[PDB]
Amino acid sequence: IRWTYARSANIYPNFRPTPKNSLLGAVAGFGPLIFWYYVFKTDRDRKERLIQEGKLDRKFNISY
Amino acid sequence: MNPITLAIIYFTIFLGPVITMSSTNLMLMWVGLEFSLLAIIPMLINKKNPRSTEAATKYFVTQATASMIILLAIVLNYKQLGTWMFQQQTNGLILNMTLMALSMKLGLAPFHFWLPEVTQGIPLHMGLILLTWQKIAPLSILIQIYPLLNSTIILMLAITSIFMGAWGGLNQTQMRKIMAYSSIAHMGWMLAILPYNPSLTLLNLMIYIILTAPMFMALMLNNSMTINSISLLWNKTPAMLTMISLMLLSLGGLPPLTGFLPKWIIITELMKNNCLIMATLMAMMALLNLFFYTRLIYSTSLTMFPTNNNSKMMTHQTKTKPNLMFSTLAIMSTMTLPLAPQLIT
Amino acid sequence: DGPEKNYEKTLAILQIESEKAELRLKEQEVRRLMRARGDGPWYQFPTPEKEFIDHSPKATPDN
Amino acid sequence: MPSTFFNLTMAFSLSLLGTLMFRSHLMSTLLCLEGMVLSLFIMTSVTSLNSNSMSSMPIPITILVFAACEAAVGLALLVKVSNTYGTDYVQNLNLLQC
Amino acid sequence: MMNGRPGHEPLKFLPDEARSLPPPKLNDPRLVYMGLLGYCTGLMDNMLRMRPVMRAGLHRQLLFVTSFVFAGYFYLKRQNYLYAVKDHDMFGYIKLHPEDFPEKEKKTYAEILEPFHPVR
Amino acid sequence: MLKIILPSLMLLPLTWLSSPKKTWTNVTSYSFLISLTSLTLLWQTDENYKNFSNMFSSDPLSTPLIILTAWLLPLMLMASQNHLKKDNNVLQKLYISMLISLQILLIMTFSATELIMFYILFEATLIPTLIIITRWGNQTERLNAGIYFLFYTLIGSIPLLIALILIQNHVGTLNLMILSFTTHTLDASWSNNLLWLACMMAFLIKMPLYGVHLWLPKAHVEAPIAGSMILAAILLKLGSYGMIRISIILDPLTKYMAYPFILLSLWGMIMTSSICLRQTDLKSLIAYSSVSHMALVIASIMIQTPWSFMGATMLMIAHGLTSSLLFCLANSNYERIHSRTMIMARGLQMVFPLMATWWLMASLANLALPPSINLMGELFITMSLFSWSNFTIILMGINIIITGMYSMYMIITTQRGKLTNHMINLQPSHTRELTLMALHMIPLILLTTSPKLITGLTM
Amino acid sequence: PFLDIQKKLGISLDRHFMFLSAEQPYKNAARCHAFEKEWIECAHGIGGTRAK
Amino acid sequence: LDLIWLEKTIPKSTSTLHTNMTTLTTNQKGLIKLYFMSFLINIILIIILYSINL
Amino acid sequence: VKRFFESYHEVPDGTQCHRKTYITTALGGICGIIGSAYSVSLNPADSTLEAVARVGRYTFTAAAIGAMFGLTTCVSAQVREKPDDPLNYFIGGCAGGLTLGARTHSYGTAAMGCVYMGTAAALFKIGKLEGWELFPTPKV
Ligand SMILES: CCCCCCCCCCCCCCCCCC(=O)OC[C@H](COP(=O)([O-])OCC[N+](C)(C)C)OC(=O)CCCCCCCCCCCCCCCCC
Ligand SMILES: CCCCCCCCCCCCCCCCCC(=O)OC[C@H](COP(=O)(O)OCCN)OC(=O)CCCCCCCCCCCCCCCCC
Repeated sequence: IRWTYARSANIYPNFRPTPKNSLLGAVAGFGPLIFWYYVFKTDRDRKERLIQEGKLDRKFNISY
Repeated sequence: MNPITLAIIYFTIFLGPVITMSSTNLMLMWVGLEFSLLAIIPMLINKKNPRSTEAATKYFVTQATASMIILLAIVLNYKQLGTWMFQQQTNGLILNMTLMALSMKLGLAPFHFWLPEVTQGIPLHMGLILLTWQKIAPLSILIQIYPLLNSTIILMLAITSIFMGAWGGLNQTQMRKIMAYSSIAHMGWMLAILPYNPSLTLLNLMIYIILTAPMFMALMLNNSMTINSISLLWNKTPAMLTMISLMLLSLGGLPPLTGFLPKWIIITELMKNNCLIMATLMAMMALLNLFFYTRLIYSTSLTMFPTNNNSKMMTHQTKTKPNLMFSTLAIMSTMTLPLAPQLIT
Repeated sequence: DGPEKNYEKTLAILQIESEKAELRLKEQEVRRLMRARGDGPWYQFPTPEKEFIDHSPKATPDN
Repeated sequence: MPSTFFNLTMAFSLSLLGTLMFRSHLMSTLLCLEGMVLSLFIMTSVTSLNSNSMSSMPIPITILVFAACEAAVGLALLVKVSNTYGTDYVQNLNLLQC
Repeated sequence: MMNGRPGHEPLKFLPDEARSLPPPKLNDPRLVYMGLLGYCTGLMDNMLRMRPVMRAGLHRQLLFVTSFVFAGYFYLKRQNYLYAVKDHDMFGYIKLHPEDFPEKEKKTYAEILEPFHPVR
Repeated sequence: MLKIILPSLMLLPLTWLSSPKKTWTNVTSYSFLISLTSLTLLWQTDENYKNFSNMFSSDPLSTPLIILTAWLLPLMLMASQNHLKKDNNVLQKLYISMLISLQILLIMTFSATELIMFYILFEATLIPTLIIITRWGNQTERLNAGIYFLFYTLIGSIPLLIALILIQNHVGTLNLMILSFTTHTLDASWSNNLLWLACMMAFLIKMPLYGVHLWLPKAHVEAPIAGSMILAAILLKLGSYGMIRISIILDPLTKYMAYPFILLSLWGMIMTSSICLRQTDLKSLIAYSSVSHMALVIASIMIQTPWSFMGATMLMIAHGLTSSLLFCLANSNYERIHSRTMIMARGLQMVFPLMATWWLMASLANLALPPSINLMGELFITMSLFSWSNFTIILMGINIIITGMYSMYMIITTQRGKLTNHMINLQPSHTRELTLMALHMIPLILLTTSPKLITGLTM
Repeated sequence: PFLDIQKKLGISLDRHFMFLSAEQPYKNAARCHAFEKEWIECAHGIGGTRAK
Repeated sequence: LDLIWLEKTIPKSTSTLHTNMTTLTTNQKGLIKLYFMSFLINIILIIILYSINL
Repeated sequence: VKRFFESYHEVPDGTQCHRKTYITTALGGICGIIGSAYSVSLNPADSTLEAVARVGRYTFTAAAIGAMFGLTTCVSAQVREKPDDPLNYFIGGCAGGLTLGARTHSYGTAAMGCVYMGTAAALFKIGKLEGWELFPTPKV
């Protein structure tokens, strides 16, 4: 019971914001988001430029 | 009080707002406000305690200052136009004098600092008749001059009224003060919809009155002035918990309760007149109002606070206190949303 | 019953809803125009009553 | 008449400023209230006499009667304050904040 | 907003012109709901006065239902008159001001060029 | 739709007039008949939508949700009948009344043809969930869970109300079919972006999106079993139905305004699956699994492919059934042991072999075992997301791997292993709870057998 | 007024001295009687907006 | 991400904001002298706002 | 002063940067004077000296908020060469929030002020660009 309480209902009572966990929470909550945003944005703009320029070929792609 | 002075004081309390609404002369509306204030003062002072003395004194000085500002504006309009009505070309300064004085009379922020002050210290029937009956006459005066007033000052007063009402009702515990800040927020909604559609102002006033009256009556059932005092209601009268929950949710504006209808139709008309920003801000402050209502619901109904040993005596005794008028108003203030086209005009 | 009943019921529903939408838009336009320049039944703000003016000859002839 | 009415309005404004700006005496606050009452009487009477409005001549008597009943009720409340707390200092009436 | 219309006789619940309107059919969902609210009011009153909820005060419950149906019927008649006169004033103003409400020559889906936004 | 709404309405006087020794039997039987009556909406022999009246309408998307709600209510009553046995008759009838009110309002919400009525029933079904969770929850933070749930939902829903009233003022009727036919493009302005965000955020809170999902795990942990079932099986899908309805009038700026929510959904399903791995609570594990699956539904709805919509709808139905089944099994163990700790009861395969079979079947449905509708929807969401961007397969693969890990970890640590021999209070099985798992699992197999019923609007 | 009880009952409790060109004691006209009369017969019947 | 930073960011921060602001707005001393000085300030501000709006 | 407030918008963003900073500092100073008057009215100090001290402190804090708001918004718009975009106003509002947090001596207030004031400034810029009405005259 003490282990479950410490793991669940005590973390926010015993949390105090420091510079270290502020930086850690910022990077862990945003860096993956920014990274995957850039990956998907560059891929989708590449696909969009290819498909309006006409070089990308969808030979049998009708189940999009 | 003997029945002679009871009848005379109650008749003058009734007569004030009736004179104010019936009269076409600004002077006779002013004397109707005078009857209302003078007649209701002895009923506040009736219990004869220092808190009643403080409440009566603060209420008197506030209404005295507001009535003199009303009289100043009436006299200035009579000097400018030669008539006794703000017709079409009365001065905007005069109209703003009327608006500030009537906002002082109503008790909305930033003129709201006396309404919890007065509502605390007086008995619950006094808070009921104040917060319900004493606002019809100033709202009647404001409705009569609706196309001339200044929407900027009205919207600013309404915004700050609901903001401080929500924050106060968030803060304290005392039930009368809770009702006072609820009144301040609802009057903010009323005043905001006033310059565009006074019919919705009257609809909000009627919904607010039929929601505010029965829960005062439920407070008068056991004279519960405290969150804890209404929290041990389940041992005293458990048949009231469901209606208390429904009335508090309707005051919060949760659908499908009919108390959602005034806020909804007010937002509809306000967006018809394109004040999106005000509509959204007012809606968030109404959410805070719903927060302290929901906290009250948690205290009284959804949990079960510990009780005393003498509640056994209170359950042994019988009571015939709740009249037939409670249930009618509670049902008409809880289950009336599908009649919304009939309620609106 | 069949597909024609649902088809024509949907047509009736669509006609009713479209007429209601047009009526609401026209109501907003009428209310806007009437409040802007009140000349119809609505937004007729009050005026001092004509019937309470003395027309009898008075003490001063310069009236 | 314009200068007279302007200084009457300024007298009302000064009495209103005094009424809003409390000192220690609720009695002085009430006296400022009747300063406003008197300014209203004078303005209404001067306006009626200037416009020759004998139909509106009842209005000063009306405001005198109603504001005098107001003053009587306020005096009764001040009497209750003084009887409750010995003195009539307005700072004693602050136990309803909580 | 409609209080200043011509022919407005003051404080009239139901003017004679309203008698040209169809009355409610007396078994319609609004009045049925009003009767249901009256019955629920009587039941809740029985609970609050700590009586049997359905087995006590049958005359009281009948009085609640009857009064609710009566008031609902007459208020519904007034509201129907109000909506009817609102629509009549609206159509009259539209007819009287035809330059402000022009019929738009609404054109088919053969000359208008809706932009195409692919989803890919 | 009236022939389903009206007898569900008449269930409440049946509840309050039935004998205290017959009320559970009567309400359960008549609610099963309600579900059987609600099965008539699948008579869809033509492409035209079933518009029953000017107020209620049926749809290939609305129909599975209505049938799921009408089927779920008797199972809610079955699940709730045990923990209310030491309660007063008026309290039991009040609980049944709340469940029936939930059922009625959810049918009316899914069958609403008009979004203002949809919002009215949205808050209407918000209310008795609050009442159920806060009154019949067990421990002391049920009030906190109710506050978080209600205010997340209401702060989401208020700008939805403002956006709906603006849409009505701009167009004229806000009827769904009128909007779908005479929709117009949006000029990609900042006001239109704010309008889009306002009418999207309510459902995004409800589903929930990652980062605003915090109300869901506490609500499911502190809720009663019927509350957990109704939340995880209907209300998230109610949000999902919300976006599918509202998204048709938001072309074309959803193409670029869809970007942050897809990313939040993918990284959130990975994060919540990781939390399911390192979670110490079984109800919290099921709740975070629900968050991950609803994140998949979010990503599909935002990428707006027809295969995404079809996979989303099938995942809605599949996840509702399997999450309700998982909550039912967890609640059976909870009434056995009076604890929600994941590791306290370990060797339950020994003493509950049939319930271990139900556990295995539920987790196999959870980790998307083919040919079930779970993997059917998940695979079509994968196809549509890969068509949207080929790099989504990395996040999908991580999510599927962690999904298999947390499902098999739950089975291994709850059923497999040595029996905790100190748990002497392990009653063998209730026919009620075994029937509850069977009524959860059989419609999953039937929908696996015929997946055309839940393919949604597009196909 | 907000309530038209005076107009419904046909009585005139306070409507007969609203303005300067109303009834006066012993037929003594107030100042600007002609001007205010012409303003009122101008403004009558057209409403406040058209009157302004 | 759950038990520290999202909970610190959205819900507890809104609750702390509203608790601080309700303490600030309900720090009232119950003195009608201060209340009427506040009312005088309101009158001055509304007069100024009318003067600058016209 | 209404002419001052409408002379804020006579020139686009990124031009007359000193003038924009001065106007926004004046607006913040007026708001600070109003708030300080309310504070010393509702919550009187123990003596006039620290009453005037808190008036000056509140006025300087709000004036610093306005000054950093105007300077940051103008600098961002000028160096990014796009005036009619709400991101510049969001960075300016965040700078005002960090100014509030630096005066309050708390990074929590700094972050809350950043988010809230940036959002408020962004919607203010959006409303100014796209004709939102804060105080609409009754039309219907
Ligand atoms: C759960 C999330 C809650 C917060 C996010 C909600 C959505 C955010 C984006 C939308 C803006 C805010 C809601 C506006 C609702 C109406 C939208 C609309 O109609 O837009 C078009 C309208 C514009 O109307 P328009 O489109 O007619 O514009 C005029 C266009 N011409 C001139 C061409 C005709 O947008 C607005 O008016 C938006 C003004 C909003 C001002 C107030 C915002 C206050 C803060 C809101 C959130 C508060 C709760 C959260 C607090 C923090 C909690 C952690
Ligand atoms: C990634 C997406 C990002 C974008 C979306 C972000 C928004 C997500 C949705 C919003 C979530 C809000 C959550 C609100 C509930 C959590 C707060 C709470 O529960 O506070 C509890 C606390 C009172 O607790 P108490 O009962 O006193 O003690 C605990 C036990 N005894 O309460 C208090 O102390 C005060 C609580 C006040 C009421 C809180 C709920 C209403 C908030 C209204 C906000 C209005 C915003 C606009 C305001 C004007 C402009 C600034």
